[PDB]
Amino acid sequence: MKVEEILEKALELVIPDEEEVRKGREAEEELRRRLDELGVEYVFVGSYARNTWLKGSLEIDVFLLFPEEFSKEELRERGLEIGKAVLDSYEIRYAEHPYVHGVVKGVEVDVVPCYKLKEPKNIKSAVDRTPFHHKWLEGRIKGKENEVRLLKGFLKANGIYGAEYKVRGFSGYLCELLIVFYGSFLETVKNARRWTRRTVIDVAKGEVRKGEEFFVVDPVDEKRNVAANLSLDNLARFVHLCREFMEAPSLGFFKPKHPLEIEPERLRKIVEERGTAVFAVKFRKPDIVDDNLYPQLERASRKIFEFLERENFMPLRSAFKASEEFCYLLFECQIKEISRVFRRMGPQFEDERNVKKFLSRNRAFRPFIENGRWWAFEMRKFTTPEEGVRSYASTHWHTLGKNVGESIREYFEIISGEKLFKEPVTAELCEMMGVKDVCCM
Amino acid sequence: MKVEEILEKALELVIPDEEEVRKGREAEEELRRRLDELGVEYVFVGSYARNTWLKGSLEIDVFLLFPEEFSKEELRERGLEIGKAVLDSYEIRYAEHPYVHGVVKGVEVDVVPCYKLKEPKNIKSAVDRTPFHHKWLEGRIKGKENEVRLLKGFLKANGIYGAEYKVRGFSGYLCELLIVFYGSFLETVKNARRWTRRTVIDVAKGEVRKGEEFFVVDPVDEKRNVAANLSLDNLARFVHLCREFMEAPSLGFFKPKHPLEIEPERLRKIVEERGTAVFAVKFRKPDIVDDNLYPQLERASRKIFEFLERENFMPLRSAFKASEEFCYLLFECQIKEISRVFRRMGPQFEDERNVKKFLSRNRAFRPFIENGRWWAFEMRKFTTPEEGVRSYASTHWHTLGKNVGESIREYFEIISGEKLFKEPVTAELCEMMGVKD
RNA sequence: GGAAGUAGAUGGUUCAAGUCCAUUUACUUCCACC
RNA sequence: GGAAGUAGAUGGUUCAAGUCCAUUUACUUCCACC
Ligand SMILES: Nc1ccn([C@@H]2O[C@H](COP(=O)(O)OP(=O)(O)OP(=O)(O)O)[C@@H](O)[C@H]2O)c(=O)n1
Ligand SMILES: Nc1ccn([C@@H]2O[C@H](COP(=O)(O)OP(=O)(O)OP(=O)(O)O)[C@@H](O)[C@H]2O)c(=O)n1
Ligand SMILES: [Ca+2]
Repeated sequence: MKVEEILEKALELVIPDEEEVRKGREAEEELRRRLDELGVEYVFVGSYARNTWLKGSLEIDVFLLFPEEFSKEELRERGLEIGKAVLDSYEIRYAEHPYVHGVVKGVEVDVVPCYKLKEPKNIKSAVDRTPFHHKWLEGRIKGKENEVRLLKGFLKANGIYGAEYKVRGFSGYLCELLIVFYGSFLETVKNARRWTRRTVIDVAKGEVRKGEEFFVVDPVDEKRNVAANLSLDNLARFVHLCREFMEAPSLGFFKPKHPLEIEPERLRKIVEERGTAVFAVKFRKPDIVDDNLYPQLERASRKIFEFLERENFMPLRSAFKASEEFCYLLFECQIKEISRVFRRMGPQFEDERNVKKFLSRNRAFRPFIENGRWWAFEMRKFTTPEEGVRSYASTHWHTLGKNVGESIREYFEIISGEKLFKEPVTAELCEMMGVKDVCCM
Repeated sequence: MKVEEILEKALELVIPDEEEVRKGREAEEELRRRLDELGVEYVFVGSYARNTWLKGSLEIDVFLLFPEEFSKEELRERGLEIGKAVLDSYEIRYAEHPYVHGVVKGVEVDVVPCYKLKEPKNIKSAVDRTPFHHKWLEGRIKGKENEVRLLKGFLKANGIYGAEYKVRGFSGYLCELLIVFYGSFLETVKNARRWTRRTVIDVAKGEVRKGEEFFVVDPVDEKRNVAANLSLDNLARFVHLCREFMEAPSLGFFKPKHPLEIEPERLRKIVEERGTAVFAVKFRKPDIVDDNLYPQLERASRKIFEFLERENFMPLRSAFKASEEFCYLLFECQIKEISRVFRRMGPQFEDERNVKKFLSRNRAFRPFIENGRWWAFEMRKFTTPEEGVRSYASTHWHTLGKNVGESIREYFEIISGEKLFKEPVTAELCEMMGVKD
């Protein structure tokens, strides 16, 4: 099991075969023919145009180049026009920057409008750097595509490929820069082993330095962090995987792992072994794009976790899942049930003015003195984390994300017990509690 | 009803009737006759020697003055022999300083050996300051020394009289000094409201300055605090009580409240409504004096209390009770049961060597990363506060006071729920939980 | 949409809030959907 | 007996202990038992 023999096998998992390549060549040809004939300035960009796309992930990126004088309104009207004009069938769905997603001869295509700039300074739209990224990489990546494909494959198999909010990992463009920076997959992995949260990679300068955060300097624009949306945790996982890969190299690192169907009965056993409170907030999925929905689920998850922690339910971890129709916020707490009384701190016996109004209150028990200050016994209006959340989410829905919070206003319920183990959340449940052997292929 | 109308009606319960005084005089004489028969220099000090004892607190303090020639060990043997051959029956039991306690013609007596000195500063034993104390008070407390007996009665009714550990309150002498410093109990009550914990009262200089701590400076030794054993919380209680009295006066402030007997059934009801975990540590009371016991019971109570908090059972309060044959450490926690799993913080991801060690320990569940560490799920040995204290007391008996600890070491049990309300701890549980009716 | 920051405001909880729970106006950034 | 203080010496827990849990030696000051 030699390292180089491992990577040679890995190639068969990440290099697309002849039939896929040809399928994309045939599509490419058709697209060009349609876009000429339309007049229209365009440019193929991204992994297709650089032959760095992953086996089974063929998708062509076309960028339409407009006069910078155009309004943003004019950009979308025209982008959508041409995109629609050029794709066999199509779909329009985006967060901020408009574009058309479609198919040309059975292959995924994205037609994206942008601005024909010269110098990626000042930037009129979010995506204006992409043509420049391509000019830059074009001649610096020839002969190193398979190398980029290994890294991509390695990341994806470990669930940290892509910088969208659903994954918060490594973009494809980031993979290319790393390969340009280190020369090979093997060199990257070897080096990544010693990246820190303060690591700055400046590709254009061929330099590694200490900064305020992890920062991969864009060759085309130095104020840009190519790794802006890679989370601290995903960086950590990557660094750790590299360490593990070099200790014990294996083809396992390039094969995806799938959730495994775990029976409700065994889940009941694990939860009662841990003796925790496990429950979810269930509600209708708001009909919005992933990049709007996921940060909103992140916020909702966080605020309720914070509520649980200030309310002394000792939350362990937290998870979320989105189905076609429902979303789920998963929670685990050390405390299944708290007492009803608690102590509220009072004023120091010194100043009477405050002590007077502190004792003026009607309570059931009778304040006392401890360490030179008054304290009182007060009652909770809930004693289980479920009851707690039910109070929280009914009362604070507006702080849980624009659309997520709105959906919770109109309907939510709290599921625990067997009722929760038959929901499609077992993968997230297992992940959350760190159940061993979960997890396969 | 009004200002000084109440003080009249109280003086009935503080000043002793003539026939209690008459029993005590016929006991005083008999004592002089026995001591002089033996020769022996003797000074009378304390409350009886100043006419400041409560109606029922009849005790006589006698001090034996030994020449300094006799050493610390010679002192006590002769002081004991004298005390034994001067009291009808006698009891010897003390914490550090030797004395005989006994009865003459049916009257409580204390015989305490000490030294005769010129100059108070630079003590030999411990009580040497006391004759000096008295000779500073003989001509200063003269007159309406009933302003003391009201102050005493006040503090006694409210559970904060004596300055011994069981109480941690106001010394008898501390009372007589304040009456000299302010002029009268009422005037003392007026001022005590303004007292902080920074208050320093200098009877000698008439100086109400603000030092680092509550310090009643002794007229006989300025290095020494007369209030040195009154606790912070006990001070708080008085300062408040005075405020409560000043505004709305009542004779109730001089009557001791009946200790309040609540039935087991009502207590269980209170506790179940409270939703807490209430349990006690019961063990055999070690055969020691109060002043060695109570601080140990406190220890003890505190160390287990801290165990409970660092163990996330969120304790509310604690208390303790001493009986004939048993002691009880009383606890109430907000958490009746905790989960088996908990999180353990590991290292930051960069620190590759310590990550290896951390990840190499066998656990039931896969560790995880969160904000750049490395955390692990671990399993607890216990899930209930009672379960928890059973362990801590078993392993940490030695940190729980010399004797209390030794006693816990050989045996204790944990009493909770139904079994507990049958033990003599209900008054303590009521005070603890602030039960009110 | 989400996140950071700067300058105001409002409700609630509390003996007690610039600070805890929320709401809101103006502005400067940044990220994703490529 | 308990508490405060100064100089050390350990053992345990932990990825890691001058920081958490305990133990010990010497010098010191305090408190109650009056
Ligand atoms: N977060 C992102 C997303 C995209 N891009 C730019 O957009 C191009 C196209 O991105 P995308 O289609 O999302 O993926 P690819 O880079 O083409 O690679 P792959 O499809 O294999 O993920 C990239 O090359 C890059 O220049 C970027 O800079 N940062
Ligand atoms: N903590 C104390 C208590 C007592 N004493 C000295 O011991 C004398 C007698 O105190 P004690 O007999 O213990 O109580 P009484 O002063 O007699 O008060 P009472 O009779 O109400 O109990 C006091 O006058 C005082 O000089 C002292 O200095 N330190
Ligand atoms: Ca693409």
